[PDB]
Order: sequence, then C-alpha cells, then structure tokens
Amino acid sequence: KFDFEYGQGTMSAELPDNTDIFIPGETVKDPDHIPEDQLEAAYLESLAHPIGMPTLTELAGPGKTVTIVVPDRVKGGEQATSHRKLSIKYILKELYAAGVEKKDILFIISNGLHPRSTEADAKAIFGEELFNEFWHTGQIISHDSEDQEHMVDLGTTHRGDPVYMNKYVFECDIPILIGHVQGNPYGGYSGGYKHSATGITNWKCIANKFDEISMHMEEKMGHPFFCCDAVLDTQSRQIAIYSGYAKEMMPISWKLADKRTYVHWAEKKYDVLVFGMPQKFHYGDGMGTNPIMMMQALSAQVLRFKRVMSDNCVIICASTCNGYFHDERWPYLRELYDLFQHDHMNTLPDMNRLGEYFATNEEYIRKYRYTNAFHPFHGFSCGHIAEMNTSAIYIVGAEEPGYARGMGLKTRATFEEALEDAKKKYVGQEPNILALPMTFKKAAVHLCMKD
Amino acid sequence: KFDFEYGQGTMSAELPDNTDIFIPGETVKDPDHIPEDQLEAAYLESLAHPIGMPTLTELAGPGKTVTIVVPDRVKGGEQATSHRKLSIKYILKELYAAGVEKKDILFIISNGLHPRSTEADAKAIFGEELFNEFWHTGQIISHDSEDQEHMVDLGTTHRGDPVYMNKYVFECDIPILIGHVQGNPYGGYSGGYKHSATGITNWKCIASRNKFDEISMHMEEKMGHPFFCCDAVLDTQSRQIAIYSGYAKEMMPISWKLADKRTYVHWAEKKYDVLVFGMPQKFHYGDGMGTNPIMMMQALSAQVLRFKRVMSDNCVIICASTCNGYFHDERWPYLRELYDLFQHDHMNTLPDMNRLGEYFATNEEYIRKYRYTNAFHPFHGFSGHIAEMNTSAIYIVGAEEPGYARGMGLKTRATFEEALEDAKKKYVGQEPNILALPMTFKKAAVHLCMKD
Amino acid sequence: KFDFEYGQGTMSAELPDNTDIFIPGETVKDPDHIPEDQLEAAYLESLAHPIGMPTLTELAGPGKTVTIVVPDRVKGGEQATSHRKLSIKYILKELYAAGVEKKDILFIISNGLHPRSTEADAKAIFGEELFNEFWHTGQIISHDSEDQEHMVDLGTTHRGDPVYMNKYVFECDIPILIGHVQGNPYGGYSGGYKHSATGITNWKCIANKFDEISMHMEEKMGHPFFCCDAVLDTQSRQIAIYSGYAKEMMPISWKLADKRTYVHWAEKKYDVLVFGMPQKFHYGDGMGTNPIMMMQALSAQVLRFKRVMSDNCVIICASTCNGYFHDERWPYLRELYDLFQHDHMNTLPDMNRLGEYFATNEEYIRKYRYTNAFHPFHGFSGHIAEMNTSAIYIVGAEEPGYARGMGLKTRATFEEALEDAKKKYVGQEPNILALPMTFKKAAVHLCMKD
Amino acid sequence: KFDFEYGQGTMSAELPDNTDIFIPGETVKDPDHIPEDQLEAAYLESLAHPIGMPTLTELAGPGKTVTIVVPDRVKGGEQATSHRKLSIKYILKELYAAGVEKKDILFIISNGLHPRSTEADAKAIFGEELFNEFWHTGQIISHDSEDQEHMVDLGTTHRGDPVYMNKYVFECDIPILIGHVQGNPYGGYSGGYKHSATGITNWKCIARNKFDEISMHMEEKMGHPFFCCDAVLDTQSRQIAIYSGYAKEMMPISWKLADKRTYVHWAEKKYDVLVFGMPQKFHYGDGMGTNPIMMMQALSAQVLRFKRVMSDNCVIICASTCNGYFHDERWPYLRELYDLFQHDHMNTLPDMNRLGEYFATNEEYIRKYRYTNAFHPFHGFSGHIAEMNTSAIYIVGAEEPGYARGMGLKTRATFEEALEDAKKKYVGQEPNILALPMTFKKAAVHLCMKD
Repeated sequence: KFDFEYGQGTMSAELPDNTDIFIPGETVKDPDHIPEDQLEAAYLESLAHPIGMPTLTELAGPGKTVTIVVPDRVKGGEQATSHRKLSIKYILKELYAAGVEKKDILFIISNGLHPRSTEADAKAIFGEELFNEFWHTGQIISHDSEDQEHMVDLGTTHRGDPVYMNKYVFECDIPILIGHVQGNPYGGYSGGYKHSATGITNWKCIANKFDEISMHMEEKMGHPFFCCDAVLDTQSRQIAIYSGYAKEMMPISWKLADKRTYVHWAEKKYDVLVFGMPQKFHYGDGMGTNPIMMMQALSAQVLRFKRVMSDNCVIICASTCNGYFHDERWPYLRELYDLFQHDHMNTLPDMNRLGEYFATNEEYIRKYRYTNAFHPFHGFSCGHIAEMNTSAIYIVGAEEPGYARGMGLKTRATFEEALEDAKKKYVGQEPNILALPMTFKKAAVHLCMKD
Repeated sequence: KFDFEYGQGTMSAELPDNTDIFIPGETVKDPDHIPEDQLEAAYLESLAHPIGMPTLTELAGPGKTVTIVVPDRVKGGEQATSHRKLSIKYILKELYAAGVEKKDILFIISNGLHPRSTEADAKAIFGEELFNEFWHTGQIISHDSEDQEHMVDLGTTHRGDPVYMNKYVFECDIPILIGHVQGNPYGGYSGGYKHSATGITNWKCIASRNKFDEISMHMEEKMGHPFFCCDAVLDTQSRQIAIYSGYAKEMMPISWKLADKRTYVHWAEKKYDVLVFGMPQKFHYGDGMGTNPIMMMQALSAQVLRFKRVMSDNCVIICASTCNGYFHDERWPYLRELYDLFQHDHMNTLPDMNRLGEYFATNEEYIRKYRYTNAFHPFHGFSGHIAEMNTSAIYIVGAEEPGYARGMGLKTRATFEEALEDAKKKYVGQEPNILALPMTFKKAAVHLCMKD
Repeated sequence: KFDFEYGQGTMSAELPDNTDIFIPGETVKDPDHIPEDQLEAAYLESLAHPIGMPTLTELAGPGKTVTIVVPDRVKGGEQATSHRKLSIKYILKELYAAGVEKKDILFIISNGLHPRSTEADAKAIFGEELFNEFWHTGQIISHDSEDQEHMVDLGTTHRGDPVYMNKYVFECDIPILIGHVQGNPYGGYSGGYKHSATGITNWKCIANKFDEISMHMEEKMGHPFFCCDAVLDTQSRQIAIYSGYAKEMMPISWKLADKRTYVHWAEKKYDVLVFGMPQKFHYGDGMGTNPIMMMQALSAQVLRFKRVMSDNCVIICASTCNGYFHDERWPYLRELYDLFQHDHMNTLPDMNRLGEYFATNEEYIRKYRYTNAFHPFHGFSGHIAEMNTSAIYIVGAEEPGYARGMGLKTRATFEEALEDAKKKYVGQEPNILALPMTFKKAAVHLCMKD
Repeated sequence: KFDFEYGQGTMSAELPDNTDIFIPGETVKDPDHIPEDQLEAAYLESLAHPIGMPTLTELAGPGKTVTIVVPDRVKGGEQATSHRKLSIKYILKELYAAGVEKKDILFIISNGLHPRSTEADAKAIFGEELFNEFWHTGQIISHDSEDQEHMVDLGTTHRGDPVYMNKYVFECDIPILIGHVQGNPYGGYSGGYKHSATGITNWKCIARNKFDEISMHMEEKMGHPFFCCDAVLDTQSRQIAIYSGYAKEMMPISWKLADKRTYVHWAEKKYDVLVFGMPQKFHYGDGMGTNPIMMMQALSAQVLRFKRVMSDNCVIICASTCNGYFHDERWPYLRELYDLFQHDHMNTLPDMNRLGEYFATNEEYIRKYRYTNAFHPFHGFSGHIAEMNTSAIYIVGAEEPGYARGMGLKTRATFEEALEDAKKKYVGQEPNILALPMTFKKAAVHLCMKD
C-alpha cells in the first residue's frame, strides 16, 4: 500500500509493484547542510567577505538609516536556527559595532502580493527575541503596495517596464536584502534580484526582467542592494551563505543551488504520476481545496516532472475539493471562478484580460490592505501548463467534484478506480507509475534523467 | 509527544510525563475471539442449538415467507467475514436445506431513523456475493418509517406506548433478526430486543431497557411467533467472540454475561482530572460528525457517559476537532434550522429544545429528504446534556470556525498546550492528572472503571 | 431577597444569608461634597488662584479668540449645579470682565469617538441659559474627527505617536479645557491631559501616552491648556475644583481622587460576584443588551473588583440579551459580531487586526459624521473577563445565543446559576458579594481594609 | 411624582395635585377572603354541598373514566394554595375514596386558542406534587383544536352555531371542570359555561347566551352534565367562596358574589385623562406590552373597564416600550396581520375581520400552534372601542413609535409633554386626572359612580 496526503490525513492506494518512490530527502541525498555549531562561523566569514561590496562596518555610520528587507512566511525555514533569524542577528551585531543605533534600524516584510503579515506571522518569522525587540516600537512593517503615500515612482526601465518601489526602502542609507535561494518550477531561483523585484513593487510592475527592474532601483537609489542569501535544502537548512552585491553573487549561489534542485535520478520515462496535496501547503490553508490554487499546484508539478515523464502523462491527485474557497484569504477567487464558468472562456489563459479588472477593484484592495488577504492580481501573476502535456488529470477523493470538473480535471472517488480508468483509456495495461509521497510537504526538486 | 485525531489527520500535543494513555484493545486485552477457522463450527453449533426456540429447520417449511432483518451500516463489521455476511450465508444454506423458496426470502435493512441504505451501502453491508444474488431481484429493502402503505399500527402496550412496525415483517412467516451485541454509553447493549424495537419502528414509537423489551414482546404477541435472533458479541475490531441464537428474551442475559466482560474495562489507579482526545471527521454516524456542532455535542456527551466513573467532579475535557461549520446538509438537512432555533430562542440549554421535536419529525420536506434522498430522519436529533453539567469546562482545540463550538457552550482555543495551560490556570490546578485517549473514536469504545 | 437591575426593572435573587452588600457612597461614605452655598466661592477661589498659570483676566483681551472644550454626555453630571454649567458660567463671567466679547467665544463638545452631540444632548450638557445664549448663533460645535478640513497635523511625538488635532482648538488664542476627574477601570483618571488626548483627536492618535500627546499639542500651539477640573463623587457632586496648568495640577487632583475612588472596605476574598446591568448605562441605551458592550462592561467590573475577589471567582449577571443591537448608534457591531463568529477568532483580542478595516469604512464614517453614531474604531479602542473568571453567568437572557457566542454561560434564574456555580466551581460555601446599582452610580475600585 | 410601569421598570411622571390614584385592592378593599386555614373546610363543604347534581361519590364507581378540565396559565393564581391545586387535590382524594382507578383519570388543559402548555407551564399550573404524579404517565394533555383525530363534531345548536368538542372529554364518564369566576371587560365572567365553550372548542365554534347554548348542547349530547368547581378570586387570586355543582344553576350564585368584587364604587367626579402604563409581560404573556395589536387589545379593555367613570372627551396616556417586539415565536401571524393592516384598504381595525377565516386556515400557523406552542392564528380576530370612544390615545416613551402611530395612537417622548399637548388640545388647561399605577399588575376591576 501507498500513503498519499489527502487534505489533512492520508489516502491509501494499492498500486502495482512496478511503482517507484521519490521522496526528495531520501532517494537522492542533498548536499550536506552546515552543522549548527558552524553556522556562526559561516555567517561571520560570509559577512566579512562579501562579493563586490565592502563590509557592513565600512558602509555604516552614526545616523545612517538602515532598512532590512525580510521575506514573508511563504518560503524559508521557521525553525530556531533559520536563515532569517541568524542573518538578522549577525547583521544587527555588525551594524551596532559599526555605530548604528537600534532606534533607527527598520524592518520590512516583503510580501508584494501575498497577504500582509500579522502579529503571529511576524512572531513566527522573526522568532521571540527580534519580535520583542522591534515590533512594539513600530519598526517592523509589512509592505503595502496600494499605499500611494509610501510608494515612489522610479519611471520606466529601458524595456518600458514601469517601476514602483517602497518609499521606506528608497529613503534609507543602507538597504539590506535577505532572501532564500531556492528553486522555482519555471527554472529560475528566488534569489536576491527576484526578491527585490517582486516583494517591493506593486502589481503594475509585476504584470532578465527582474535584473533590469532591480538594477533600475539600484541606479535610482544610488547605493546597490546588500543581499545576504542562503542556499536552502529540502528541510530549509542552509548549505552556503553568500553576501554582497546581488549581480556578482547570484551566479555563485546558483552554481550550488543547481546541485540541490536538479536531481539526476530517472532511469526510465514514466506514464502515470501519483501524488496528493494536503489542505495547507505553500500559500497557506485552503490551497489544496481551492480549485484555482489546485490548478496552479498541478501546473507546478507538471513543470517540475516534465523531463522524467513521457508524452501521454497521466496525473492522479488526492485532494478534498469540498468547495472550500478560503475567503478571508482569497476574497476574489469565487468571483474569478464564476467569471471563468459563466463567460465565453474555453481555457484559463482566456482570463488574463480581466487581470486589470481585478487588480483595481476597491473592495478587494481594501481587504488586501486591512484584512490580510491576497492582492487581487495574484491570481494573474501558470494554470495552462496542466491542460496541455497531460492526457488526463484525476482528482480522487473530492468532496464537491463539481469544482474539480469545472476546471477541466476528471473526478473519481478512489485511487484504484482512477488508475483502472487511466489504464483502460490512456496509458495501457503496463504503465510506469511514479508515486510521490510528501511532494508538497518538502522543498520540491526538478527530476531529471541520468543521461 | 502525543498524537490525536484531528479532522482527517493528526494534531500533536505536548503533555506532561504523568499523562496516561488508554487504547481500548491494545492496553487491556479483550476476551479472545474465535479464530477465522472456527467460525464455521461456532456458527453451526449456535444455529443447531437455539436457546428457547426450535431449530430453524422446524420453523421452516415449503412455501414459507422469511424476512431477515439486517442492521444498518453504523457499527456492524464490514470485514471479509463479518457477522452479518456469515450469519446470513449460513441461515440461507439452512433454509434452503429446509426447502424454502428463494422468492420468499426478503431482506430488510433496519435503520429506523438513520438514512436508508443505498446500493453501495447495501453492497458493503451484504458482501459482493449476496449483493449480486439478492439486490437486483428486489429482495433488499431499506426500512421506511414514513411509508404509510407498508407500516402496520399494532396498537399500544400497557405503558401507553404506540407501536408501528414494518408490514413486511408483520406479514412474514419466519422473522429472523441479525444483531451485534455491543455496548452503549447508557449501558443498554445494541443487540437483541433493542434492534427490533428501534430499527423497524417509526419516530412515534421511539419518542416515548424495559421499553424496548415491552415493545418487542408486544410485537411478538401480535405476530404470533417470536423473532429468531442470531446475535454475535463483538470486540473493538468487530470480531466475533461468541454467537448466541434463539429466543431473544432468554438469550439476552447469556449474551450480556460476555458483553459485560468485554465492555467494562477495569484499568484505573487514580481519579483523572483532564481527558484529552480528538474527533475525526468521519466516525459513528458518518462523515460530518466531527464538524457538526450537534453531533459533536452528542459525541462529547457519549464520552462523558463512558468515562464518568474514572474522572473527578472538576474534570476538564479537551478535544481537537475542525469545527468548519460543515453540517453536511445533504445528510442532516434539519440541523441548520435546529442550530438557528437554538441560537434565536429562549433556550439556555440543549434539553430546552425537545419541545420542538414533534415539530421537526412532522416536517414534509425533511421527511421527503429522509425517504428519497438518504438523509437522517428529522427526529434523530431529538432522540446531549450530560456534558454541560458533568464537566467544568469543555475545550474545542483547533476549530476552523470556532463560533459554532462557542455557540453550543464549548470553549475554544488554538492549540492543545494553550488550552491545557488555561485549564491548569483556572480549573484543575498546576498539578493535574491527565488521561489521553488516542484512537478513541476509531475503535469500539469501552466503559472505563476503577481497578478496585 | 435581593434586587438587581435587569434591563429596565429588577430581577429578584434568593442569595444565602452570608451575602454581603456594597453600594458606593451608601456603604462607605465619600468625602463631603461642597454645599451649594459654597460652590460660587470655591469656583471663584480656584479660578483666581490657578496652578502654574495666571488668571483668565491676565491672559484675555479684546479680540483674543477663546475656545472652551466641554466633554460629552457620557460622563459627568447633568444636574442644575453640575461642574460643566457652573465652570462655563464663571469662566464666561471672568472673560467678559477681562474684555472678550460673546461673538468670539466658541464651545466645542469633545467626544472623539463617541457620537456627535445633537440638539437634546447639548440641551442636557449646557442647560437652558447657555443653550439659548450660544447654540442658535452656531457657537456650539461637536468635534468631528473625520472632518479632514477641520483637523490639523501636528506631526509625531518623540515616542512615535501621530498627533491629529481639532483646527478650532488649534487657532484660538486661549484654549480652555473642562474635564471631570473620575476613576477609570484601568487605573488612570479622566479629565486633564487624558481628556485633551482622547477628545479632540482622531482614531489614529488613539490606536503616559496621553501626557506626551497633550504636551506635543501645547508645544505646537504655544499656549498651554487652561484646565478647570472638578473631583466628582458617586452622585457627580463636586468635591474640589482645581484650575490652571494641567501638568502641575493633575497630581493635586489625583491625591484627593484616590481618597474617593479607592475604597478600603473588604475583610475577605469573595468567590461569587452578583450584579445586573440595566439596558441604558454608560455609553447609552442598548449597552446592557449589546454583546460586545456587555463584554466590555464585564471586563470593567472584573478590573474594578479584582483585588476583592478570589482566583476562581464566578460572575453572575442579569441582563436582557434580546439581541438588541442599537444599530442606529452602533451600526458596525452587527458586522463585528458576525466577523467574530464566522472567522478564525478563538478570542476577542484576535479581532484587533480588523480595527483599521473598520475605522476606514466609508459608510460607517458617514453614519458617524451625520447620523450621530459611534466611530467604527470605538470597539477596538474585553479579554480580562475571559482570562480572570472561571465562569460568567448571564441570567434572564431573552436570546441567550448572543451571550453564548461571546463565551459567557447562560441560565434563566439567579438560583439556577448560583446552584450550578456551587456544584461546579466555588463549592458549597461561597463568599457571595452582591452589588445593587453598580451601573447606576459612579463605580469605585474595591480594595482590602488591611 | 407618580410611578407607572414602563416595559419592565417604572417611568416617573409629574402630575398636578388634583390627580387621583386608584389601586384595585388597596383603595377599595375586596370582600374578605377565606383564610388559608379555612380553605380545607370550605372546599370540603362545597364538594359535599352541590348545587344541582349528586355528590361526586354518587357519580363515581369502579372502572369510571374521569376527565378533569383545568384552565390555562393566563388567568388564575399559581400560589401554594391556588384554586386549581387545592380543587384538583381534594377532587382526587374524593374520587380515590369512591374507588376510581388512577389510570382512568385524565387531565385536559383547556386553552382553546391560547398556546398549548409546555412542561414548565404544566408544572406551574398543577403544582410540583401533581406534576410529578401525573405528567410522566401521560395523563396531562393540552387541548388541540386542530387535532382532527381527537375532535368530535357534535352537530349544531338552534342558532346555527357549529359545535366541535374535545374527544377526550366526550368519551369520559365523569367530566369535571375547574374554573375561576373573575370578571371580563365585556361584563361576563371567565368561569362556568364560558370555560366549556371556549377551552375545548375549535375556532369555528368561537367565530353570554352563546356560551350557555353551546355548553348545554354539549351536556345533552354527552348525556351527563359537567361537574363544575368554580372559585371566586380577588385581585391577588385568592379564593372568596367555592361553588360546585350544576353549572347552569350555580352560575347565578357565583355571579352574586363576583359582582361585589368586579364593580367598585369609587367615583365622585367625571375624570378626563386616564394615565397608566403597559408592562412587557401581562395577561397573555411576554410581548403584550410591545406588540401593537396586543397593545390595542389592552387599551380597548381599559376603555371598556373605565368608560363609566370618564367623560366624553377621553384622553388616555400610556407608557409603553413599543419597540416592535412582536414576539414572533409566540405570535407568528401578527407581523403578516400588521402588514395587511398597513398595506390594504383597511381604514380601521374592524375592517380586518374578513381575513379571519383566511388566517385560521393557514397551514404554517396551524403547525406552529400545534407543535411550537404559539397562539392559534384566529386568536387575533376574537380593538375598535378605544378608537371609537377616546378623543386621543398617547403612547409615551415608545422606542419605535412607528408601530404606535400605525395603529392610530399618538406618540410622545415623556409623560409631561403628552399631558401638556392633551391640555392644549382636548381636555383644556384644568382637567381631571385619574392615575392607575398598578392597573395591569393586578386583577382589573370595573370602576363606577359612587352614587
């Protein structure tokens, strides 16, 4: 028997004995994580030896404003020794040694279009010491992209891309960027320039691009971003820490992140891909039950396992489509689904023309600003890759399969039924089945062939 | 760290080392079940030696109408060799050896107020062989309390109890009962005369341990022939321990002699103060019991009734559940209106709602949904107050819409540790005795008692 | 038998004979109120002898604009000899003697987030003479914190608190503050710097803090506030009148307000606290039936009687929970209750994050400005009852679903609730304390005799 | 200052010194009641001294079905020694001494159109001992006008009145009645044949001579007369005399003593203004003082009571919290009735009677009457005297005065303001005022001229 995440618990599937298992922490081991007693030495050596920049003790002085940009709770570790906490601690120590007071240093959570961080979210991000040190003084701020009184206009890049920036990060003397270099389904990395281009701008600037936008910010500001990026493994444990100028550091970190993300394990090309998504993963609770977020997750899974899989791919998923449109967090997705169903739109890519219609809605913008919900444009920042490539996608165990059927996904009730239907219709009676347990509870990797 | 059921998965809790763990079967062993090989001999011996009744061959003759009453899907087994399947199979073999026509055998699924069984439910209850052999012939009928053309008003007992019983059972020449002798929170075992008194009666005969026996004996007196019971005692994993068949009235004490040994566990050394468990979404009555506020209160009241003899008077109950507000309105269409009436009336407690029971059992739309949609009868909710007077505080941990748990009188918190700290603050003190019950709603529950 | 306020009338409770009664003023007598024959002398001596400031005759002249800040109807006396009326009368006499004309003097009712005063509210606050003298010329104004063209920006204090101020009180040559020195459940007092901080600001300035904000206003204006505050007793009768600079006079008034507010009477720690809330108390009609205002009142009662009460204290309350949201006065509290019930809100504090969501609502702001309703941020300006008491019983409720949705226990009669509490929490020998008319009087903080 | 009931508490009024105060029991003393010690002797003497039938021993024998008809909770005391409890207890003692089985005794709560009594109501009516002895056996049944399987169509009287009777009372061998003889606004009395005609009849039999004719038709159809045990009550519902026997011949004797109580001679001047207040809970129950139609009923009752003491320029000033609290759980039909009054050609209340048969046949309201313990929909049509006689009716202190204005009643904010307006317009500057400060809390009496 095989155990796949099903909403909150686990669905059991009786797959043929030719099934293979890939858990990206056990099948192929990641590069060794830095031991917890060598983390201080690694951080000190990285901060004291930046790439294409002087040390923090050289760029800091008394009265020089410092803004530290910290990512939100979507990605990265939340443990007692995560990259964010240690990096902030040692950066603060360096700045205090340089002669910068605590009253000046400001912290900004860079969500961009993700919901603004609450008190509990900041507690989980910064820990227990930084939380008590800075939150009550008003020195920890969540980035608001609709606050026209805190957004500055930098003009347009050489390619005509508009650039809007946070005012707080624009008026400081020392801008510090903290990011986690981790893989993305599209092939890019969530390093320094991508983090600055995504988490500091607004929806207009989001609608090679990231490098241009971040370089435009650096030119307008007058001082380049000091980025301290850590290469994370599947358990969000730092492997290497690279600090300094983002442009000359990003390739250095990528040369090692390619070792972790791209796993050469495949010996054959598979026909059936079996997994399941729990209710709460990635963007938060309700992702595994909201149809549009399910489509995005399935598209990411298709992108990640494209090389390992054959032409007529078949994807079997175990998710609880109870129709749970998490509405305190995605207040616009019900209208999005209704517009998709009750219009002339044959496929998801036909929805893009409504993006500016949703990003400018007053009620959803108010909910984004004050209720801690997603920005209405986040649904258009994808879903179409799932529709192509795969012959059929099965959503087994759904509670309201009408929502999974309205997205174009086939619906069944048990893994064996869906597998038998796929064998009868698409993949024949001898399918190469690949089972992915805990594919959404870990940092997913791009599977490739040993060729 | 301890693990508890939470909706579908598992919520983890950090509890002090003094916490004690109880599993119904793993901690204290149930009496040994008969092995799968000896089910043959045990069933044949039980059928060949009925208690207080002649053997079924004597009861059967050519051209005799036989009605076999099979319980619902709530709690009966459903393994490969469950009691229902084996008992039905051997009864059918013996009846065929008695020369009884196959067209005179009729199966009645006795639900009473539980939803009528569909094709999949009937298949799961009866096994694929019996489902293929009998379903398409039309010989498997779910009991319908509101089918007035197929219900017979017997009259009244001596205690003013109206009696209405299925006409199919009334007109048969051999009534056979299939029953599982399993414990109840109140103490009256669920197999025997209770099965006949509850499963083939309408809500008026339920609205009114001696009551069930009186009603069933009145049924036997009116019919002229007693029910032929085939009751099996089950353990936590729904495995047979002993099989008793014959006259229900005289066989019931014999079955109880072993059901008491199974049900009443004697593992205890201290009077515990805090009871910790969790509600899965699907248990007992089906999917949605762990999120429906009324059904959550019912389950909590059952848990209070089971463990009251091991718990103190300032006890605190901490349960993990996902109070989504998911009433499962396709299966309990009356519970949303019931909840609204609870909130929007002069009702301080749940027992104040019983005066509306006759109001709900007579609703035309809910009765239609019960008959044709496979939903619960509207009077099931009124057939739940022990928790709100026995316990000092009841905590619902990890609720997704904590308004429903608060509206029923239960406190709400976010994590097990937070609720335990609050309870230690106010109710049980900083040095409590904790009893943790993982997999309490996944296994057949038992009554806990002091060792002495 | 015992009589407790129940909505509009009274519920009767057969409490055991060991029950104790505390009524403010009646049980322990307050300091003697100034006789009506000495009020003129007291006011004249206070105004002629200010603290840290000179007399109104020494600061006033011909053409110098004067703005008099007067509190709203929530607190203070509405009698024929209340502090507001007499203070305004004698201040006007002094100013007229100095040389200031009536055409210039302006009156501002400082509510802040409380509803703007209507014609009848000004009636009750000011009296016949001042009403007829000043309202019909448009010289009595109710403070509007949402009026962007009548609010000025003073920047941000040294600690990081933004300061918004009323324009009328900013452009005047002589700002005069009238406040009442009365106790608060949290420990602080009303009137003085607190009145100016919470009265003529907006919700952003409200979200030692009051001292910093008020000193920032005084620095920006250049004229310190001339505060004339009277220490009130349980019947809103003046005990002492202190005039002058607020910073150097607040301790002087506090040294005597501590004598009245802090009553050392207890001889034992009580287990059960029994009282009842009428429908109309404090913030107006519907407070005793609105679940959120009920929770606020219960929290205030918990704060006031914390020292007299045991660790396992049980509160029994008699209120008519008819679900009567005074939707013409609290248009937002139904949405607030629905958000509390239908979201991931385990407790009331978890709702604070929605404060900025409500304070910026356009419809509720319009209703606050023009309909005379509460500002939507007043609700977020609660948990103490949940943290402290083992159980809270709301007896006599009409729709107990609302009292249950707040986390409170619901019963039907005092005896049933008392028996339940005895069986569950407080045992069979509880120290019961009964508070008749605890919401119809100026409540006091009960302390221990020793 | 004067005090009046106002919702739940008391509104205070400033009235001139010429105002006269009347309290039914205190101003003029009722005839002396029998003491609590002599209740036993008086009850035994009354039971042993019938007024036209043989004693209860003669009617009783082995195997006799006895049906005892107990009035509703609307009227009559609920003290420790109320008439219902004592009469039932002594009747049961006599029947047991006569050899009547306990299983052949059945109690019927005669409500007729009032809501069916619940468990708590039955407990309060019957006393704890009798409730424990008889309720759980199933021997206490509330009358159900719409229970067609338990209703018998007796036939028709000579006036065309149709007669429908409770089947339980019809088949019994001894029908016994418990009744309280206290006055009505119309001049009748609530005990005697009226109890039979109203309590155990449906709405068709309801839509002084009529009650007697219907009850005597019932007696002639059953073959045996009702055995009545009627008690005269004072303001505090205390017994003055107990009359038992044939109702037709006993009724004048009971009336001879009820006249001395109901009619009070305390008038020396023709009063002009009548001042009182409606409490929230009185007569029919909670919500009578706030429901506009029940407020009109109460005002009409007051007008009928005090019409012989007041002039022809009547002004009625009443304090009530008319907040629109219809108590829809007890009067579910009154909101629709109010809407039909407002939104049709109804100029006055008596114009609505043509819809009475429309409401009494409603299925939803009948279901709520049978199963939810609400009023029968025809109760509201069983109200025009107030608007006919009084020149102006003032509702003082209403919280939603739209309902008081919609029924034709003037609305003001305070007692003094309404009195000033009435003096200005109707009664002049020198009126005669009669103040009733406990009119709705005590059993009302009919005021009359002293001469």
